[PDB]
Amino acid sequence: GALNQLVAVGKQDAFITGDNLDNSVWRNVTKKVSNFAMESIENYINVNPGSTTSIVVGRFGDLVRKVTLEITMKKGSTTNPFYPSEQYVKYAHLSIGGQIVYRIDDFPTWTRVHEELFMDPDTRATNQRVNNFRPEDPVGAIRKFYLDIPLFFTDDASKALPLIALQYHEVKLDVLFASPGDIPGIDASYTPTVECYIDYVFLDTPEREWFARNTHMYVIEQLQHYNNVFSVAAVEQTKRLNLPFTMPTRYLIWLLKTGADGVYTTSGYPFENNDSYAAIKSAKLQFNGTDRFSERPGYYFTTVQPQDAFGRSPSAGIYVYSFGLDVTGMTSKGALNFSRMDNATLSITTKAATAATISDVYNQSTTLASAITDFTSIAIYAKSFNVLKIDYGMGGMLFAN
Amino acid sequence: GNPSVLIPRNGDLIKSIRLEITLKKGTGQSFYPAEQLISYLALKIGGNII
Amino acid sequence: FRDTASIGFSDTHQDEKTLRFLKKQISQFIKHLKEYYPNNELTKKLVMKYSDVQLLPYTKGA
Amino acid sequence: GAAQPTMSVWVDYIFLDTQERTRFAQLPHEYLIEQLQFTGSETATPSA
Amino acid sequence: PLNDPIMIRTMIVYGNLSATYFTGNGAALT
Amino acid sequence: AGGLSQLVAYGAQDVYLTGNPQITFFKTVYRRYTNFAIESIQQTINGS
Amino acid sequence: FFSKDTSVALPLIALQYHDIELDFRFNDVSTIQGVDASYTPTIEMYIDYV
Amino acid sequence: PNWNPFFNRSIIVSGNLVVAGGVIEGNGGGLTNSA
Amino acid sequence: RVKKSALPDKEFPIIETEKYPEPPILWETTIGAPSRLFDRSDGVKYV
Amino acid sequence: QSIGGVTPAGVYLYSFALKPAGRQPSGTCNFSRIDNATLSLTYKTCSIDATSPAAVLGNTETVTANTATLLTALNIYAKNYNVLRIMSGMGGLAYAN
Repeated sequence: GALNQLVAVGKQDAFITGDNLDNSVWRNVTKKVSNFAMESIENYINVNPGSTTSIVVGRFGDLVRKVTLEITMKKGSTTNPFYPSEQYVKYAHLSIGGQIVYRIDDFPTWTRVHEELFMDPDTRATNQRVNNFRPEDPVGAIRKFYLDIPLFFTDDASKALPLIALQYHEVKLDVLFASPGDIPGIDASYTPTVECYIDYVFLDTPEREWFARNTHMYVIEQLQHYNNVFSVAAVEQTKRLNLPFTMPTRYLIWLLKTGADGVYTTSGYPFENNDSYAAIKSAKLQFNGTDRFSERPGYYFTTVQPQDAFGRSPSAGIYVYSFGLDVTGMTSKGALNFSRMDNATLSITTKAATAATISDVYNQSTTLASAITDFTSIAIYAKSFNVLKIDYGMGGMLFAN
Repeated sequence: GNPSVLIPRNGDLIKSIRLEITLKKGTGQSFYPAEQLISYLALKIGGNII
Repeated sequence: FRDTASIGFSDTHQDEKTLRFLKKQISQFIKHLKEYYPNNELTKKLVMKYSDVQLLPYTKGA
Repeated sequence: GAAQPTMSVWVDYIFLDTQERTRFAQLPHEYLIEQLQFTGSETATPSA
Repeated sequence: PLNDPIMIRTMIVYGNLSATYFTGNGAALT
Repeated sequence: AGGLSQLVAYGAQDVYLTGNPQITFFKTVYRRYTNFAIESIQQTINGS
Repeated sequence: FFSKDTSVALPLIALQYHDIELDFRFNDVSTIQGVDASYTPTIEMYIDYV
Repeated sequence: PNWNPFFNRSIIVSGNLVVAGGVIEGNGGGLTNSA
Repeated sequence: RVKKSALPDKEFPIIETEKYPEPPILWETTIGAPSRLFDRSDGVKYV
Repeated sequence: QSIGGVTPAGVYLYSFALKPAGRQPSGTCNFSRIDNATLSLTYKTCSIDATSPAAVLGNTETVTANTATLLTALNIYAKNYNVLRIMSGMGGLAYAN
C-alpha cells in the first residue's frame, strides 16, 4: 500500500529527501543531560503588618528557578474576587548583592497582563484555579492560593539564579502587602497567612564545580513601569505621553484602568473582548519626533500584534506592540534600543465618551460608553534586556538604570 | 476470554496502534466509553511484558 | 510474524513407511531371525536407521 | 436459559537459567513420549 | 468550543441572560 | 484507432508475454496420422 | 510507550525471531455505570505501519 | 476543566435554550410572564 | 539479606542466550517496479 | 466467442484475449502504457412499468423497466498478468501498480 509512495519518486523529491546519514525521524539520536535533584525549601517570612517583608534566598542549593508565594485567606463578602492573591501583593523588588535588578510595580496589573499574554488555555485556566476561588461558596471559607512571581529567571530553567556562583553575597526580594481591606472587596478582618516555597536545583560535582568557578554572563529581561493620568472625555481627545524607558526592549504594553479593581474596560467586568468598551481609537509610537508607523486602530493593538508576538491576544484595554518577531522565547529576535533614542513618545487618540446601554444604542465606530469618564490612569510596561555578570562570587548588572 | 493480537509484518516500524469501537447511545449519559470498555492492556516482546 | 526460518513440514523427521522398513533392514543384515541382531550391534543399528538433510544458506547482504 | 461457558487455557512455562537454555537451543534432543491410540466400536448383547 | 452548548447535571449564572426562545418547568419570580 | 492503439501499448510487462516469441496463435500446423478406418461389426453371444 | 514520539517506533524489522503480542481485556458492556446498551460493540484494531 | 462548570455573566443565545430539570430565575420575556 | 541499594536490578540477558542456528536475514519486501514511469525523468529542463 | 458459456443478463464481458478463461497468455491490453482509458456507456430508457407484463415482455431493446433505476452500482473488473519472483525464501510482484 503505502510503499507506492516510496517507489513513485523522482528529482522533485530531491528537495525533501535527506541523505543516507542519520537525519531521519527514527533511529532516534538520543540526547542526555546530567543527573540532578530538586527540592522545595520553605522560606521563613518576617511579619508583614501591611508592610514590606523580606524574603531571603539562602544557599540551600545550586540554582533557584521559581518563587511560589502562597497566601491563605477567607472570603468576607458575596462578591466574587478577581485574582485576590495578586491583588493582595502590591509589589516585588528583586535585588542581587543589594542592587535592585528586577521590579514588579503595581503588581496585580502586570500579572493579569502577563497571564493573558503568556499563558495558554490550560496554563491560564490552571493559574486561575490556584489564584481565584469562584464557586458559590459561603462567606468565611478559607482557601490557599499559590501565586508564582514572574521573575526574569522563572521561564526557562537554564537562566535559574546561579547562586552557587555567588559565594560572597545573598539574593533577596522585597514583597509588600499593602492591604486586604482596600480593593479585593472580600475582607473579613482576617490577616492572611503568607508562606513562600522556592525550588532549588542540585547539580553533581562536574557541572557544579565548573558552574561555581567559571565566569558567567546571562542575558536577562527587566521590567520597567510607567504610569500617568489618562482621562477620557465626550470628544475625541488625544494624549502625547513621554516614554521614560531605557535599554533594548522586545515589546511594550500599555493599558487603561479604573484603578479601583482589575477592570480595563467600561463594561465593569474583566475579560471583555468587545472593543465598544475600550477607549483607544488609534495610536502610534514616535522616536525623536519621527513616526515609526502610520496610526493603527486601537483594536489592531489588542488583536493583531499579539498574533505575531505571542500567538495569543489579550482582552480589550490591554494594548501591545512588539519590536521583535518572538517575545516569549529565550532568543532575542529584534529589539529597539531605548537608551540611544532620546525622546520616545506614545501618541493615543481616544473615542468619544458619548455612548450608553451599549448592546442597544451603541454608535458605530467612533464612540464608547460614557462610563470611561471614571477611568483615571494609563500604565505602560516594557521588557528590556540587561546582562547579569557573575564573576568571583559577586553578581550584578552591566548597564545601570 | 482474554484477547490479544500478534502484530503482522506489514511494514518496517510500528508507530501507533489505535482501537476502533462502535457502539450506541441509550440514554445513560456515560463519559469516555471507549476507555471504560477496556480494563487491561499490555505489550510484550517475545512473551516478555514490557 | 516471526520470519520462521524452516518450513516445519510434517515430513521433517518422521518415517511413515510400513513394516517394510524392517524388510529393508533385514536385507542389510540377516536371513530371518532378525530378533537378536539389534541387541548385539545396536551402534550400527542406530547409525543406519535415521534421516539426512540438505543445506539452504539464505545469505544476507549489506 | 443455560449459560454458555467461559474458557481459558493456562500454560505452565519453565524459564531455564543461562547454561541450560543456551545448550538446549543448540543441542539435539530425544524425548521418550507416550501416544494414545483410539477407534470406536459397537456391541450387541441379548436379553435372553 | 462555544458551539456545543450542552451541559449535564449542573448550572448557575451570575449576570443577566439573553435568548430567543426557551423551555422547561416553572418556578419563576413574577 | 482500433487494435493499433493496443499494439503500440508495449511495455516492460510484455517481455514475459511476447518478447522472443516461440509461437503464434494464427498459423497452426497439424500433425499427420497413420491411415486407418473404423468399422462396426456385430458379435455373437454364447448361451441363453 | 512507542506512540508518544515518532522516533521510538518499534523496530519490527529488527526483531526477526520473536513477535510482538498485545494482550488486553474488556469489561462486559453492562459494566459502565452510564452504560447505553446491551449491544455487542464492534471492536476492530488498526496498526500504523512505517 | 473548561466549560463543564458554570458561567460568569451575560449569555447571548442566537437560538433556543433547552433544559431538563428546572430553571431558577424569573423576568419579563416573551408573550407570557406579563399579565 | 542486603539493603535494596546493593541489589542488582539487571535482568536476565535473554537476547544473548538464545543462539538461533540460522542467523538473521534482511526482511526485504517489494511491490515490484513502477514500470509505467520508465524513461520518464522529471529532471529534464526546458531549453 | 471467448469462453463458450452462458452469461446472465446484466453481466458483460469484453476480452483482449483469445481464451480469457485459460492460463496460457493469448493476447493482452497493457494498461501501464495507456495514459487514458475510458469505458463509455449508454443506458436504456427505463420507462416500462415493471408491474405490467404486457409492456415488460412486449418491447424493444432500447427500453427497460422503471425499477431498473435502482441498479446504481457500476462494477468494472480487470484481470491481468504479473510475475511473482521468489528467491532465497523471499518473493514479491515484479511490476508495481
